[PDB]
Amino acid sequence: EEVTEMQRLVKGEVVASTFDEPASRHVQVAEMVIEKAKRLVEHKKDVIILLDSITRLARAYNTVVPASGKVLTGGVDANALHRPKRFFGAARNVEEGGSLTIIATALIDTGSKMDEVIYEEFKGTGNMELHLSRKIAEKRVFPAIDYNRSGTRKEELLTTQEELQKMWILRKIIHPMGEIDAMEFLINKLAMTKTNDDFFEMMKRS
Amino acid sequence: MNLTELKNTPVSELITLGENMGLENLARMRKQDIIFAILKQHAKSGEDIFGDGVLEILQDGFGFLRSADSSYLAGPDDIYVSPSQIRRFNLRTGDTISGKIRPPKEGERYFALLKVNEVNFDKPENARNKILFENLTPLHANSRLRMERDNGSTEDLTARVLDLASPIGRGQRGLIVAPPKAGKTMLLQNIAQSIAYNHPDCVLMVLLIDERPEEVTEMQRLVKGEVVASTFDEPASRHVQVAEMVIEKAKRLVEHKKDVIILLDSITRLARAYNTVVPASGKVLTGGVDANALHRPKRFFGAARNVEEGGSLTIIATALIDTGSKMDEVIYEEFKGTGNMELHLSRKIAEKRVFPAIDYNRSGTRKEELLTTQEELQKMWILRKIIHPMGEIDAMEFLINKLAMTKTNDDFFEMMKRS
Amino acid sequence: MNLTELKNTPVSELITLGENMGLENLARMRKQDIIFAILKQHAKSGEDIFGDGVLEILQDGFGFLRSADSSYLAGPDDIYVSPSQIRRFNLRTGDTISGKIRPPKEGERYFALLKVNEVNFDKPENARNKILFENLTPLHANSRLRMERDNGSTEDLTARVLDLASPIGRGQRGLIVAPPKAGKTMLLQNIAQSIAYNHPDCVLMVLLIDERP
Ligand SMILES: Nc1ncnc2c1ncn2[C@@H]1O[C@H](COP(=O)(O)OP(=O)(O)O)[C@@H](O)[C@H]1O
Ligand SMILES: Nc1ncnc2c1ncn2[C@@H]1O[C@H](COP(=O)(O)OP(=O)(O)O)[C@@H](O)[C@H]1O
Ligand SMILES: [Mg+2]
Ligand SMILES: [Mg+2]
Repeated sequence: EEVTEMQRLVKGEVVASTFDEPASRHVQVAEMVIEKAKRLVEHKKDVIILLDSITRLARAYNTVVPASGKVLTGGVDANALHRPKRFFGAARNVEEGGSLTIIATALIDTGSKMDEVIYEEFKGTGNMELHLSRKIAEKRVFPAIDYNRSGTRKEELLTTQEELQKMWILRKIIHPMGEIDAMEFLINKLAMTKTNDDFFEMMKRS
Repeated sequence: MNLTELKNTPVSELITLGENMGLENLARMRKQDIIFAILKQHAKSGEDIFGDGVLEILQDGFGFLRSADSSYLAGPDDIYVSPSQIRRFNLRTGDTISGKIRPPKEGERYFALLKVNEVNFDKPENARNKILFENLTPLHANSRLRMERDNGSTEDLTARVLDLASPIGRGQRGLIVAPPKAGKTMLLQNIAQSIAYNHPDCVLMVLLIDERPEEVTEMQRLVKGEVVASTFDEPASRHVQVAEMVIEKAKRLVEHKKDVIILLDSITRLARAYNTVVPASGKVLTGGVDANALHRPKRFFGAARNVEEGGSLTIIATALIDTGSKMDEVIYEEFKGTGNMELHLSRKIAEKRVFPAIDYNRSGTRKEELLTTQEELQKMWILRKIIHPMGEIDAMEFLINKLAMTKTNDDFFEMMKRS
Repeated sequence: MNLTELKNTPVSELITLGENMGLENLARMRKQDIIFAILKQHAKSGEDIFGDGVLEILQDGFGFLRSADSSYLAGPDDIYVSPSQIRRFNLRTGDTISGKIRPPKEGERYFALLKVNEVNFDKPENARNKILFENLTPLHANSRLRMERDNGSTEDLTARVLDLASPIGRGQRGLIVAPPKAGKTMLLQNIAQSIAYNHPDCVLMVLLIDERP
């Protein structure tokens, strides 16, 4: 059911693998997408991949890849995680032309030992971090985003000089307060502002 | 239909009103819950519901419309206003907002304001252009508030003595100093009656801090104006909240060229609440009162002034002395020369069963030339010339017999010149 | 254009001035905030903005230009001066600085001083060579400050009595001893009027501590 709504909503081609399909199918789909994405990049074209989820993808690679004699914590082989890292690490900005953007979701606090060890290997491998808080979600306040923990690296290039420094003062007043009420503070402030630009000038007012 | 009259109606009428609307089990609930239940049942009928209250902006951003009937106490019937209304309608704390309200939808427990059609008893558009109270230039009192009542019986001469002791005008910042059980509670009652009778136009507000529940009821039944109070059982955080609400409301009325009189009781008790709520800053003075703790009451007390542009704010407070507490006397030291009017009551006069127990020699007012006329002012000077030599205990007794035989203070003046 | 006259203008004129410039919701704000809002809107127009104030060097190193209108109270409209200006222009606390100011760039909430063209009502170069007050040799008062006013009415003889009681001269360090409610408040008023009238050249400063509004 999740696949059908994604196809009907996303304005682009969507591929998926149901749970009933074997593990060898999940790796095949992942390999096909990344290879197709790389070819488009070679033609000076921008391709964006919304991977979901990196934790589940590593499970498929662990099952299909035979054991090499070395077993880490949780039963994940070291060589097993090599393939997802290469797939995930393919995202880059090409100087010659084009780009490849990969966004993946990592599952934590799922109650499985195998899931948390995978997240450890993918901790500092991404230049952008977006952490969602469970306790914020249960408060029925959305989006449940941990503003203090979430962030991006080397954001000077993305934003302008004025816009970048406007975010710094915003983080200066969100850091002291708790993360549970930090999102609630932004929700009401963004509700009364039509655009983010109007939100910036409102913060400077007080 | 309107929330204003529902609170004024007694509980017995509310029970009868609720029963015919289909409600049950209302007698055992609080009055605030009855109002909420009645409004909820009437809300689903379809008829529009109005409301009124005093805005209280919280630190989060959203405010509430407290009611003076409940002494500005938070309750289920309080009207909730989103920050959007504060944006479109520039409003501050203490503003009076009256307008239509909507029933609370599921997921909220407070009524919401639909539209605003009356701000501070004025059109909302005009209220946005009112000058802030701080920007107003203070001035000395000019017009005197007469304290002598023609209908007043000769049994109580307190009103007449106040005129001879220390006249009061609009914007005055007088302070009352009196030991416990010196008759200060009913001293303000005589002032409240005189202000209500002689000057019905002036807005009279009575503020009571840590007062007994029985004292509150008699003040409301006697004072011809809205009276707010906080009982001793209520926490310290409630006492400061009531004081902040009154002063903010008073300032807004001043901005509309309106005269408001506040009878604070008592400044000593008010400073106790501020000392408790304000965290210690590392510096402790004598008696355990922090220096920053007393900053807030001084700003509240010092707000009394006469506005050159228009309107006035008169604050009269009672200071407790000789109460046996070290913390009480140090507070009075900070408020010694901060008032332009001094009214000292003597304990030894009170125990002699002679009232009003006013120390004429110590009591007085500063810059009384503007309040009184040229003839009246100099008539008081000769009176003080013959009261100063005699003792303060017999000074009041001298005035009591002299004022008893004179119908009005004017007749008393000519009698003194006779001898 | 210049911050000096904006503070002198009443609040009513400031509201009218702000409205025609496109500002809204100014009546409910403080006078200091109105000045900052008016300057900010005028700053982005492009016209140069001047300023004046009294330097207050903090312990950190940077100072501010307080205004006598606000009784030297810290406010959003105070002009911020970096320690570099104190280096190039040797300045101390209490110096009067008047010059062009720049709009505050984002990340700062205070106006900054562009250039200095008047220090202590004098050229900045000449102010650097002034001898320090401590190095000056004190002396007894020589020239007497007359207290009797010809225009003064006979109703108030306070000015005349002061001449007979104790004459005052330039550099005098007199002290007044008086119990409360002895008429000391208006006693200084007679002195202030006499000094302003008889000696308009002398700079008169009145300092009040813990006084009623
Ligand atoms: N003007 C007055 N005339 C007659 N009695 C007075 C007067 N003022 C005070 N009293 C006496 O004072 C008593 C009440 O004092 P109270 O106001 O409670 O003092 P406090 O407020 O300091 O406790 C009453 O019993 C009353 O007899
Ligand atoms: N030169 C004077 N002529 C007439 N009245 C005076 C004079 N000096 C003082 N007073 C009287 O003193 C009173 C004000 O005293 P004030 O200056 O407030 O004393 P303090 O400053 O010690 O409180 C006024 O009511 C005024 O009548
Ligand atoms: Mg009492
Ligand atoms: Mg004085």
